[PDB]
Amino acid sequence: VQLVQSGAEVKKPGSSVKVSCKASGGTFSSYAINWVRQAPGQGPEWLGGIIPILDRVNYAQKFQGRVTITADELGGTAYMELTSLRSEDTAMYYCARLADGPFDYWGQGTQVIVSSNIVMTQTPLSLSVSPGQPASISCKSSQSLLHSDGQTYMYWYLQKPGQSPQLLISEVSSRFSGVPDRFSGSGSGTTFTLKISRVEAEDVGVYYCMQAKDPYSFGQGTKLEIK
Amino acid sequence: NIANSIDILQEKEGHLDFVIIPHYTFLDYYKHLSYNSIYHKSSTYGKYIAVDAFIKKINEAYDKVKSKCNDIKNDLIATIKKLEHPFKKMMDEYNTKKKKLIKCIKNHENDFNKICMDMKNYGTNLFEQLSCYNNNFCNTNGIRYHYDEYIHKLILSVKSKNLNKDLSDMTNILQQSELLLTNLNYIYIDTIKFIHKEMKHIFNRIEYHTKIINDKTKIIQDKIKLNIWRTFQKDELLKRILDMSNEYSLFITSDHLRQMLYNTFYSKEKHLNNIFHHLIYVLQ
Repeated sequence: VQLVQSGAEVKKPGSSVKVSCKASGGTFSSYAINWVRQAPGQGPEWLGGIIPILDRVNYAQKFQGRVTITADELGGTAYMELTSLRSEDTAMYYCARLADGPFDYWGQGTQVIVSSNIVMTQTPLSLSVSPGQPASISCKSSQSLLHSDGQTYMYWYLQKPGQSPQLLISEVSSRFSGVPDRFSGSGSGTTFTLKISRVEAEDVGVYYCMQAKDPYSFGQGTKLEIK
Repeated sequence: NIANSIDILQEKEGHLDFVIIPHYTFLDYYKHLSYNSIYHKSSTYGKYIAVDAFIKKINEAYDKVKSKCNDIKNDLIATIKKLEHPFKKMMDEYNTKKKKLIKCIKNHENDFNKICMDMKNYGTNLFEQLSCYNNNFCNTNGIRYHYDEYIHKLILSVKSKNLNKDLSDMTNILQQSELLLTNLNYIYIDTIKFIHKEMKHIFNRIEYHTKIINDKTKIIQDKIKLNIWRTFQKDELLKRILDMSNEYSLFITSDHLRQMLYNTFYSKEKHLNNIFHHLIYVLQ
């Protein structure tokens, strides 16, 4: 499936914005759609999510009262309404089917310009390497990502320039399909590491760690650039 | 007794197929059981290539046993074609050729049972290999992947149709044939009587399968909501995988048969309308 969002907006402070998310196939079957925003100087921020088949919504505590997430009953369209807009709300807003086994996909993003329990600490903030040089990125969580089910809900995303974030590694070390063997994940509990044995030009972008132990929170980001 | 649970399909003129309903349900059950068991963990998800290839191999083996009844099946088609294109000898001929097809199916029952048991042993082995890291917190991700992939679109398809209105349209067609037959006071009357009798039996099987579809569509919709985005104890997860596999198999069997019978009904209705045309316009 592919997710298609509504167009760019410029809003005044105090107004509302409603963003749509359409599934190409016409349904969200039995899975979840989550809303994630990204402000100019910050890492991704989870707003909330919906499981349309259950009519179950989950909101981030800092957005409760201001965010309303809804879904079309038989139309395959999800919505996110953010009210009482402030200049802090200027961000790229995305809908996504987040890190669900072999399924991870995102909308193209909706530019909105206004005219957490588990904290993720990413290190370093930026990395400058020549092609072929190895690269390492660390992530530390304020609480353990190990769940009673035996899974450690640690994820690594790469956002290439002019693109939506893409899943690289699931549950600490599983490479996503199409991800080259140069990427590898390791760690347990609260400390995790992403390694690139040799950097290539196509690796350029911002890497983000995402935790799903208490869905969802992200690291601030590691900008990787060449030379 | 599989002799009382066989549906006969004639989707196009000159064609005949049969479905031993308990075997269709049984093979479908172990297909859903196989996928639920492998989709449960990411380390076993990749076994879908081997499951698809095993199921394909089981279907070809089942069709190879069905092909043993082909001469008898083709002999019955020739009698139906003679009885529909214009009598006691022919009606006797039809009854004993249909009995011969059921006998042929019955004669190869262990051959079908051997193939059904291969599918059961395969589905059961994967089901027994299902494991949880903590048997108190078993994830239900496999139930969701299998439902999204094989079931969800059939539920949507069913909900987009008015199967009850289809039944109503079919009763209207049957009533019009009864009206035409009643006021006809010949060999054409005997073929109109035979075709109307086939259509009424086909309709009764459509109504039977439609009741199962309407029932299982509501049950699948309610049960999926209780078995997803949750964890279960291992024994509870296993019981709910068998429960869903059962619900899906009963739904898919009836859905597939109702569509095949719907096609059979309108193929015979098209032929009956041509007989009505030749009798009214080209004859009297």
